[PDB]
Amino acid sequence: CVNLTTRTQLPPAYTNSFTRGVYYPDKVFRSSVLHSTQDLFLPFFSNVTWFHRFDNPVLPFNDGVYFASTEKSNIIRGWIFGTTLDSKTQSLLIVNNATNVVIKVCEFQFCNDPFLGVWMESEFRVYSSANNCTFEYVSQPFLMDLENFKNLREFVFKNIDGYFKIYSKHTPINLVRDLPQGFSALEPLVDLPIGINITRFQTLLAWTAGAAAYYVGYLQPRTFLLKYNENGTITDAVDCALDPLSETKCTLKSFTVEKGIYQTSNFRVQPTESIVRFPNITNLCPFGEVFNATRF
Amino acid sequence: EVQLVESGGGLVQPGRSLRLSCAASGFTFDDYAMHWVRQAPGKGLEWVSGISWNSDSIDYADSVKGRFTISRDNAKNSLYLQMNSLRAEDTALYYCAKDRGYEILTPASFDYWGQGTLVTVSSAS
Amino acid sequence: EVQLVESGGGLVQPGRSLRLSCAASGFTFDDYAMHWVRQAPGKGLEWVSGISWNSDSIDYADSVKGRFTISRDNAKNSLYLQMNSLRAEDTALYYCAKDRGYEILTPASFDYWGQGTLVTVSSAS
Amino acid sequence: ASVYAWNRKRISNCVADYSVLYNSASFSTFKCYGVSPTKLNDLCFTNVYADSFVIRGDEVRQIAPGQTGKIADYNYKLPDDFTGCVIAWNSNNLDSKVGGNYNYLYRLFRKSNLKPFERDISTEIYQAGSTPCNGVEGFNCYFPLQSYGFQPTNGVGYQPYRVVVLSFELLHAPATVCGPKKSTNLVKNKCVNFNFNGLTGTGVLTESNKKFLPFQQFGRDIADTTDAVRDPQTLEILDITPCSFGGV
Amino acid sequence: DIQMTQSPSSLSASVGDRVTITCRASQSISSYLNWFQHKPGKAPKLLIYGASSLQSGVPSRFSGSGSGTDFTLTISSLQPEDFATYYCQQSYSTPPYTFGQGTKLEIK
Amino acid sequence: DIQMTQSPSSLSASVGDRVTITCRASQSISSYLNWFQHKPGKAPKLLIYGASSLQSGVPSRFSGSGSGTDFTLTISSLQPEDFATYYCQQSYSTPPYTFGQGTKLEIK
Ligand SMILES: *[C@@H]1O[C@H](CO)[C@@H](O[C@@H]2O[C@H](CO)[C@@H](O)[C@H](O)[C@H]2NC(C)=O)[C@H](O)[C@H]1NC(C)=O
Ligand SMILES: *[C@@H]1O[C@H](CO)[C@@H](O[C@@H]2O[C@H](CO)[C@@H](O)[C@H](O)[C@H]2NC(C)=O)[C@H](O)[C@H]1NC(C)=O
Ligand SMILES: *[C@@H]1O[C@H](CO)[C@@H](O)[C@H](O)[C@H]1NC(C)=O
Ligand SMILES: *[C@@H]1O[C@H](CO)[C@@H](O)[C@H](O)[C@H]1NC(C)=O
Ligand SMILES: *[C@@H]1O[C@H](CO)[C@@H](O)[C@H](O)[C@H]1NC(C)=O
Ligand SMILES: *[C@@H]1O[C@H](CO)[C@@H](O)[C@H](O)[C@H]1NC(C)=O
Ligand SMILES: *[C@@H]1O[C@H](CO)[C@@H](O)[C@H](O)[C@H]1NC(C)=O
Repeated sequence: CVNLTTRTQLPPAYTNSFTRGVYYPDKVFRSSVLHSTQDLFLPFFSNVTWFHRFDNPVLPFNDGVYFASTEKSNIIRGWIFGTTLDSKTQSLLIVNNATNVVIKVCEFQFCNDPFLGVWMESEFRVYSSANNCTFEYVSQPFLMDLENFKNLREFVFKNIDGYFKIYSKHTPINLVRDLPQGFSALEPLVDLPIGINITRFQTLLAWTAGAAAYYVGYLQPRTFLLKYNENGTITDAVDCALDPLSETKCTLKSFTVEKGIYQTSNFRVQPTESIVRFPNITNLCPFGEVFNATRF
Repeated sequence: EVQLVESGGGLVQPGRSLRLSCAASGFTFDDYAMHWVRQAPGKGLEWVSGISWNSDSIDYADSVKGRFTISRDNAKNSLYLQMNSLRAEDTALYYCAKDRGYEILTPASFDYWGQGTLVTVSSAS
Repeated sequence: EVQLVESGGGLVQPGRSLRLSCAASGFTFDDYAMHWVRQAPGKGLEWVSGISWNSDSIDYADSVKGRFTISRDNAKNSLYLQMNSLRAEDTALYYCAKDRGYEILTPASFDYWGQGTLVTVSSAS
Repeated sequence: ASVYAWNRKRISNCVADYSVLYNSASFSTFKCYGVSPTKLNDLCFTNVYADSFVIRGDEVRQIAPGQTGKIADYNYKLPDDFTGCVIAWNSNNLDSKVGGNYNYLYRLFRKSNLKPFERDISTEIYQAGSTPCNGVEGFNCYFPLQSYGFQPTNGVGYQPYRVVVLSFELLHAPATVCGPKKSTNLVKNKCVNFNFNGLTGTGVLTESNKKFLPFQQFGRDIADTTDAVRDPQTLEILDITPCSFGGV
Repeated sequence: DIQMTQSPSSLSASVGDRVTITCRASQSISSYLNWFQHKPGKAPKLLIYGASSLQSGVPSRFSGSGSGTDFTLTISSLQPEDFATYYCQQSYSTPPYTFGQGTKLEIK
Repeated sequence: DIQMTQSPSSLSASVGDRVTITCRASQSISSYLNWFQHKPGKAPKLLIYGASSLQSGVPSRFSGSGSGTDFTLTISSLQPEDFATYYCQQSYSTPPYTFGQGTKLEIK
């Protein structure tokens, strides 16, 4: 492909996650209930790394990814996931090109700077080879426009037990250089029945550079308490281990706590290291004398 | 690593007798069985005799019944084979095999062998 | 319902060569093994050769070793048999059998056959 | 496929008929864990996994939950909570060659026991000691893969055996692998015995336009009792209310 | 080596009789025998693969049995389209695919 | 009684080939066969006890198989110190320790 070196080197920034990153954990319908669940969630008020100019380096994939972007001309197209991405390990590719949404699992031959060039979209220099293809999926064709910000796109990617689950949400926004404070639920989009081993990924960007900046967060196993409204839409949630007040809310299974004293949990010191103490005897007893005997 | 050395081979006239010995030193001799295996000059191997760990059960090959008498001495770790009334068809090569078990007629095979000793039955010098 | 049609039969002088073909269209040809079976004019059937699903393992009948060379073409769904150095005892009838498995020497037998093609080795018109 | 490279197939969107498998006498071993084989027709399964390989006759017993051995620990491991069926039958007619069928491999040495339901394909040279192999076979360099010497003259225990294992998983997803059951028209406002994708029970069906369920298949209550379902044939939301009862 | 023999050569029967044909091998083959029906005018067809396993698509009238060294094929009904020559083949020993001699069957 | 036969007598191979030798018995012996490697210059040595059990201290290149009446020994690598005469012995029938005839193996 083509190597781009006109990129200023800057340390990654950070942003407050606030109350972003809550999805529907199952396919059952509940309403007017407070349900306690244990699932991989983005912690509230967490530390979210922020990138930018063209910037798309290799990013780790520990247990899940919260990918959030805000643009006005649909500059971002797709993503690449994998472990080595050099025809040695199984890799994934999602591209929402000008034609439709295409997903491939074939083992490609990736260069070090995959990107698309364009207003008409002409350059296609992401990969060179493709062999041992296993899965392929194409969505219905559609025309996608190439030209503060206006909308937010939030995506959640998790890979559990051979299933690749994707969640998404598009919402209007009046902010320019900040992550909004508020709550919004994320409906599930696609469940891919493909068992890839993912530890690394990289995003696509699209010679003139446009205004594009995205945030990345990470999900970890946390217990949450979720409030369903009359219509079954999640409108509020509580991180069960954020602070003692949230722990009290979990214990009472309610979002309102009255004045008083409550018991929440227990305190226990954890061990540091293991200790083994055995006698100093060293002589192998003869199991062979009783096992390798000619006559019983 | 076990050693099995034989002696007593040579040339005798037909109808004469000769004795063989086979000394074992690399293993425990008091609880294993032993056999004698004959190899013709231009044929395959052939079993001859065998003795148990203690001299209770003794068997002989069909062609050598009533002529050969195998013995055993647990004290000096050696066995013997007295060959009597030799004919012209016993000019073969004799080995001193070791049985894997303790009996004579068992599915267990011959585990360790030894270099053969050459005998000859003819009228010459 | 599978089809196996052969050609190339006729009459040749002794010592001359001729080639056979057998086209298969009623099944998947890329993963099955095939054989060639000879039927004498006044005797029983006799195996001749066989090839694997891919040309790795090839075996020949004892009486035809060093003379016959069987081939295979997975692209056009057809196999061939080049018969070289013919003698007077190869005036028989040749079939194009199909093996049940994928290898050559297996307990699996010949599943589907085809009509034979007649060959003749003699000096005539 | 070989043991170390056992093949796996996805099974979904099925009118699945298990009667032909059970009634057939061609399978020497047919053991199901967690499900009775005779009831397999009625159940509906979310997704079906099929794993196929060929093993030695002595090692068919090792394909079972909580079993230890060379092949269970190093080639194919079954979880202790496995649910599904295991099928095995003799394959001397196809996988035996007089010169030796060496197309099948199995793993001998690996660093540690593998987790259940995972595949290892690497052919790196095993390091049994301290001297590095550096990619060269020799002393202290043993190839982990060994070939079965299948021949028609092998004993009954050394005969090749073809093993196909089917695993069923059930969870909060719309079932897509069902059995051969004819669907009947539904009746509303009457105490009936419904059966929606195997979720049997009883109650009174009622048109519930109040619920929305944009993408949810089923609804439920405080206890493990369903409150609303969607009709698989025509997609609308139906409410379930239990029949009246009381003391006398 | 291995030798394959056919005890019967020519048999006579009617439309409503029962006929049995035996095939004998020199050495044990462990139930690895095959029976073929060779019509004189067309390509021969297989009836029984293995010792006593009947191939799909052929009538159940043909029935085979036997294991070890001696085998036998039995026919129950003798429909009048059952005239042919039958061969028994072994697929177990080093000489590959040895065919026995023919066994002519005529009905009178 | 019992009879013991050797199908091959003299074989030829190279340093990098594969060789199989078969031993056949007159009657069933139930996996009770033994294979010996007899060097022409020293005392013969046992390689395989039982049907397919390999003795300790010998290379794993030698591999045996078979049960019932026919048996076979397979060698995978053919190192150039593997020239000898091989015998198969039965230890199951009334005639004690019957040895088969020799099987010369030369490499060329
Ligand atoms: C773009 O940069 C990459 C490195 O980031 C180049 O890859 C190198 O290719 C040379 C051969 O041309 C190899 O010897 C190096 O080992 C490669 N580097 C790495 C890190 O793998 C690539 O060639 C460059 N492409 C262009 C068009 O300049
Ligand atoms: C006594 O029995 C034990 C039980 O296994 C034998 O231990 C191993 O046996 C294998 C078989 O050949 C050898 O390869 C190992 O080297 C043995 N282990 C050890 C630590 O030596 C043991 O060999 C038997 N005793 C004898 C003399 O054979
Ligand atoms: C994120 O981490 C950096 C360094 O660990 C720290 O300086 C910064 O305050 C953190 N931000 C938040 C919002 O916690
Ligand atoms: C595809 O899979 C085969 C399986 O043996 C492997 O040999 C080959 O290298 C693979 N190709 C690529 C490009 O990974
Ligand atoms: C995934 O890859 C990493 C490194 O490439 C490896 O350590 C891990 O075992 C792999 N896991 C699976 C399930 O393949
Ligand atoms: C629920 O939906 C109704 C319309 O169906 C709407 O009037 C109401 O405001 C909604 N309430 C909530 C909490 O979403
Ligand atoms: C699929 O479901 C619809 C529901 O309206 C029905 O009309 C149609 O007949 C179904 N398809 C088949 C093949 O029966």
